[PDB]
Amino acid sequence: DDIMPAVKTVIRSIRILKFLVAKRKF
Amino acid sequence: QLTEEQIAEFKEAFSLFDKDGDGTITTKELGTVMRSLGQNPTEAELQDMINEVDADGNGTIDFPEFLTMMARKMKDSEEEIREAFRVFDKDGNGYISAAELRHVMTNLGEKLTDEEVDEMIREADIDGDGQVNYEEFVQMMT
Ligand SMILES: [Ca+2]
Ligand SMILES: [Ca+2]
Ligand SMILES: [Ca+2]
Ligand SMILES: [Ca+2]
Repeated sequence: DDIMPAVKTVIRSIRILKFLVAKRKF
Repeated sequence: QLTEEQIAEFKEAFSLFDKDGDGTITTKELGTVMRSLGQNPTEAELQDMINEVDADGNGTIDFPEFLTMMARKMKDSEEEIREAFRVFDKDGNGYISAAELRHVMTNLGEKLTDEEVDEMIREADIDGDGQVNYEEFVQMMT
């Protein structure tokens, strides 16, 4: 029941991780 | 300034990754989630992702490290819900099926039964067509 809203923030955490790498690569 | 609700929000997200409950997110658990979410991360960029936030160089993300990077960027959440729907609706048909919802929870390693999945849709499906549309999906998240 508390699974689905967590998926929303899980997605954001991946965008942030990928942004942190791209920030470094540039 | 970090509310008790944001922290629990971040804790629930962490526990989705940490499938084994050892308190750490590994490349395996990170890659497993990203694939369930429709992405295909290269094993090297998985390593580079852990590397950005691993402060003590053990090759894992723990909760405070996870908390640290989520707390830095709390600038505003609707497109977040929208994109999330786009992830679940694989055939782009505008409805999340039980199978479209099964194939994500199965890929996540949620270890849920096909009836457990079908009860998740049942709670969310308001108009009774057997599928979850975006507006039903919104109420489920919010
Ligand atoms: Ca682990
Ligand atoms: Ca660590
Ligand atoms: Ca469908
Ligand atoms: Ca519907």
